[PDB]
Amino acid sequence: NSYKMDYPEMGLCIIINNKNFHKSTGMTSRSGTDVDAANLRETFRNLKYEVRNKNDLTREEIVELMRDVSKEDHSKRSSFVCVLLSHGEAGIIFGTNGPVDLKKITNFFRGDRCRSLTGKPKLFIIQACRGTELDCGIEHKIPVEADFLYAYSTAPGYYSWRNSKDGSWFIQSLCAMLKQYADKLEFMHILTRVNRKVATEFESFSFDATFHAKKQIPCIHSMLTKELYFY
Amino acid sequence: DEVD
Repeated sequence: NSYKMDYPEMGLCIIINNKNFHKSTGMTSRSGTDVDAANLRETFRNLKYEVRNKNDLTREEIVELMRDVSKEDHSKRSSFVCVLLSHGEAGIIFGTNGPVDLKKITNFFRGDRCRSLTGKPKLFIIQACRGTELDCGIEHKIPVEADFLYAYSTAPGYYSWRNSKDGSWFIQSLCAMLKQYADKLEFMHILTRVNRKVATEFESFSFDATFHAKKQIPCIHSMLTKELYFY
Repeated sequence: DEVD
């Protein structure tokens, strides 16, 4: 009923931190993302993950990195974690020079394509927009798609919020909840605490009325088959 | 506050 987290290694935590984009793309610099990246590095380090930070990767570099990691031998590793910090659209995350399909990234780790991760939890944490909606708020033995979890910062169709000084609402909340609860709660319960923190404690402040007083709810997509405990 |  619980994933075996007893392997000699917890696993890799790959962090892709895209801050600066090619001028031709017209995408803005993502101020505050370094705060996210360092926060995640320390957070996952504490959970005994082998963290690898990568900054400002082209769409080609993203695909290549994911391919290479998926080809590594994860036999002695309990799990796998990938954190993507960038611009995005529905189903898409941006390299510094253009988009990459999230499906193409996650496909490398399918149960049939990454044999040494089969039966192990594969976690993708995505801080990126998923469209342009704003929330105004109110008052074979095993399936190849099994054992993935996707923790999206925001609802499908919606912008995701990042504070230039404090980092993104989602990553801020995720790291805080992991620090506080990773020694006591199952991962889905931790992520539910993250949902509540983002939903209740954050609200945008803008001089632009269109973007002022807006809200955010993250979205957990779980195809996990067992409970995941970090201890 | 900025959007991604």
